[PDB]
Amino acid sequence: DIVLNPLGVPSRMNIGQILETHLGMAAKGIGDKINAMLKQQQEVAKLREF
Amino acid sequence: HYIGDLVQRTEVELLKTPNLGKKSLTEIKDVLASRGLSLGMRLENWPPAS
Amino acid sequence: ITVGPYLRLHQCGLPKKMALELFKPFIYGKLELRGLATTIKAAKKMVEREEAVVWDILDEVIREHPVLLNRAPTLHRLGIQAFEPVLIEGKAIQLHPLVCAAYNADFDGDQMAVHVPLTLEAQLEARALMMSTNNILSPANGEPIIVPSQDV
Amino acid sequence: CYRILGLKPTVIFADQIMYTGFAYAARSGASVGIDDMVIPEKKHEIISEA
Amino acid sequence: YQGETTQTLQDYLMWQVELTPFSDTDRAIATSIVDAVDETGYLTVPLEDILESIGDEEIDIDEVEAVLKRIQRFDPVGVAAKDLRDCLLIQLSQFDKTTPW
Amino acid sequence: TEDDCGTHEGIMMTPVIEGGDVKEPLRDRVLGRVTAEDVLKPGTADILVPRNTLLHEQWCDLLEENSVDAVKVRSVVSCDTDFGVCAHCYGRDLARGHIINKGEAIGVIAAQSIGEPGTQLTMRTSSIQVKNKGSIKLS
Amino acid sequence: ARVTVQDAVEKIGNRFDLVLVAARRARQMQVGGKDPLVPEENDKTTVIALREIEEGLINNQILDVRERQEQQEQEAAEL
Amino acid sequence: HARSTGSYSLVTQQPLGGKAQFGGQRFGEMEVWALEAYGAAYTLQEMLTVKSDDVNGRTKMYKNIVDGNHQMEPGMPESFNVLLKEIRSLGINIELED
Amino acid sequence: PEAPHDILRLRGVHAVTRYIVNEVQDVYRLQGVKINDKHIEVIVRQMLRKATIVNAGSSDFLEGEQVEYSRVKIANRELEANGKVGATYSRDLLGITKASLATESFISAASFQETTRVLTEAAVAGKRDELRGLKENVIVGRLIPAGTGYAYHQDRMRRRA
Amino acid sequence: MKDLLKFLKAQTKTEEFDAIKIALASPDMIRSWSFGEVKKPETINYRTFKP
Amino acid sequence: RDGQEEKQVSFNSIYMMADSGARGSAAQIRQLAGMRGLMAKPDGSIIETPI
DNA sequence: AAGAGTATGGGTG
Ligand SMILES: [Mg+2]
Ligand SMILES: [Zn+2]
Repeated sequence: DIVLNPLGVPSRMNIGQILETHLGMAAKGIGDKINAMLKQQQEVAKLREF
Repeated sequence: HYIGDLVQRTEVELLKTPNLGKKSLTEIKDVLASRGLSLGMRLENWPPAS
Repeated sequence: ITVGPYLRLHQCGLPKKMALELFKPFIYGKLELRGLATTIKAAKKMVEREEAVVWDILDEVIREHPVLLNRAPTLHRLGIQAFEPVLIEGKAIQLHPLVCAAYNADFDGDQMAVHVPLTLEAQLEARALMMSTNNILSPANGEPIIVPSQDV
Repeated sequence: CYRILGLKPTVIFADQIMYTGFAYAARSGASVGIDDMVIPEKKHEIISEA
Repeated sequence: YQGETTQTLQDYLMWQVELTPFSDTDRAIATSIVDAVDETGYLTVPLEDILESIGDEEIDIDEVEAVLKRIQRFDPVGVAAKDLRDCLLIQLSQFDKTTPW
Repeated sequence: TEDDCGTHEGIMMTPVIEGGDVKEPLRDRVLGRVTAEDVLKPGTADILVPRNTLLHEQWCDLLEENSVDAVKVRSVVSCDTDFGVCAHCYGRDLARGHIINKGEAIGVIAAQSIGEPGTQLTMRTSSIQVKNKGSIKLS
Repeated sequence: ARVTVQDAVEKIGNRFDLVLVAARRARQMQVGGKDPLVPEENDKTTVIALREIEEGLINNQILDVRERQEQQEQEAAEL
Repeated sequence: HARSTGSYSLVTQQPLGGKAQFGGQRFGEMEVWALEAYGAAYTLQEMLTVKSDDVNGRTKMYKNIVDGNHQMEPGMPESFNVLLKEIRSLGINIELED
Repeated sequence: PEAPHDILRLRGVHAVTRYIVNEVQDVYRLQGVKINDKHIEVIVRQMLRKATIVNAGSSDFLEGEQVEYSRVKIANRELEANGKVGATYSRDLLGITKASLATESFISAASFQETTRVLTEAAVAGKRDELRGLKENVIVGRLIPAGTGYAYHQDRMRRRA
Repeated sequence: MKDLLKFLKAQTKTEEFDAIKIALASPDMIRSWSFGEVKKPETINYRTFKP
Repeated sequence: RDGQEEKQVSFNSIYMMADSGARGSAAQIRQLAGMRGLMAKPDGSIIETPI
């Protein structure tokens, strides 16, 4: 969706955005797993286990 | 022969033309003013390619 | 101001909504000159309606006519420079990347002002004295001021 | 270039330099990640000695 | 404190007079005519008063008539009319002949 | 407001050296200025650069090839022109590269040049050891 | 002219004098009814004047000579 | 925001300020210094008289631009006359000479 | 530390110029700022504008009055051609704030100084402003005597005499 | 002025000057400046809305 | 090319940005990947325990 | 009887 310049990170020393980007990637991955499990109707037991 | 030819001519040129007094020039100005026109207008690319 | 990466050093990007208001009497004269309008009120109404021919007229009247871009605070004479406009869509001014260092400008909220020279002397002064293609060296020390930076 | 050849070639050269730099910076794919900030392995030993 | 300038009917009329190809005599006549226009758009004096106010005897009444006819086609149409009939006829003369009635 | 006042005065430019570190070479202090005296070769009395020469890159290269030490140049302080200065006491126009023209508002340029970098300055708060091999002079 | 004016500056020798001469020639072309000495290619009068100056066809002395010759011709025709 | 012409102050006869008033941009002292450092005298004079407070110059410039004749006829700014009147109101005789 | 006034009085103009230039460049080099030495020199030249007469000589100057250096040098070079003797003097060093307060134009002074004091003193003295500077011509909307306007001021000057 | 053309041409003239003079003003100079004497502190009638 | 091992200049993104002069300096990289160091009290005196 | 030092007021930001 967005393209940001990596040249603005090192001199500003605001490293929180990189960690936030990584953690948001991980959260979206978990959400994608759940969505794929929901699309193909699976048992409630597998959903609650994951 | 056309209004575009007439409006490009100035008052001085009409006055210097033979057989044209001040009364006829005033009449021409009056009839042009009746249609919202005047003497002394400038046009580019005339005659209009016809 | 936004960044124009495609521009040449002597060019700037001007919105046409601004340019229509800035060059209004020039457009009136050009409309009256080629027979589209017979009186001043006809040209005024035609420009108010923003018909399709007024855009051709505007593109014809700004072809070679410099404009002055200025950013505040003006610390040295490089804070005002002359550029040739290119009509663009939108509402933001596009700036050449190589002049920003002279303006001390960045694209995170900065605004710029634009002025139009009127007389022939002003236009020739803008072309011969204030054009960015003439302001290559620094008047303070004689070094180049259009050096590349960052991404380049 | 300015001292040897003059003004106009310098302007053309500057424009070409900007174009080429932008193009190849885009092509490189340079990015910033958390693993780029490499910590030396002797930092804790130096701190302990101090 | 200070206010701002406002454009009246006479200011608009003089702005249109400025950008009209008049001669010096015609421009002076137009200035007098616009001076003799009230806020409803009607002429308040006869053309004899304007001719006397011009101040020279080389000018006839038909030149004043021509200048008045040119002015009456300014915006708004029908301004500087002598009377109601003149204003109505001036407004009608700007309509196309395809009008039904 | 003038081209040449005809003066022969000037100031002596030498490299700025503190201790053993060279803070400023000569070429960075005489580039674009006009010599107020004939430049002589260190070893002889032969003239190297004549009087009233605008020192551009070629002349500076010639100076640094022959190891010229100090150069006398014209300055606006010792200018004979009243109500203004002359072109030769000022020298090169830094923004253009050639000599200055008549009718230039150099005072405004100087004030702007000094004041523009003023935003980068902070407002709020035993033995001589030689390094190279060379002759020793005592003054 | 369209990008840089270095050649015209070298021809005239001064930027201010160049601006003055170019303005005089441009006003001659725009309002005086004169025809350009170079083939105009969708150019404004200022750029045409600059191109004429950089080609060596226009300077202050030439303009003065032309003006004096035109005045002499007008006064001869008046007689 | 942009402006060609518009309304002016009653006293100073200069363009108003602000987008809501359809005003113009301010050309301050530092911009004047920049123009002086360039040596662009005609641009500065045009900015000082026919664009701000030369009442007859504004109209003449507009008419000339519409006619296709890019030439100005500069006059005296009105703010200078206001200053002269204000200084005279203090009991001091200040006048233009010759 | 040595005061610049004593350097000017004992060593001369060149030494104090070198001292001021070197000090300013030392302050600016700590931040890595490149400024040519010309501009500091023109500022110093504007600082060294006055001169104090030490002997009246054949001129009409007083015993110890302080006046413009250009006037003194013009008078001395005029007298020296007539076989007379000029007046000796000593250069003076002032700050920029005090140097700018010695301008000979009350319009220019009132533009940026204390308006009331300047106007009162000018009205008492009955002064007359010739409109020779940039700011004075900016106030009245004329061409500045610099750049493209410079020639315009020359012809006028040669149409007055 | 009788001729309206010259009358209109005469009200758009620019005064010529080359110097500015400043001095003190005598009572006679102040009286020569004025067109009349103000005697009342009222400004607007507020009934006819006239001065 | 022969299967040996050599040492060359790094292609690390932060090092490439700093070495080319595009963005950043040595002190900022030290703050990013090494200790931040000693700080100062508002008066100006150094705090004996660094970050 | 002058001359150096201190307190007060004006101006600037
Ligand atoms: Mg910003
Ligand atoms: Zn000199």
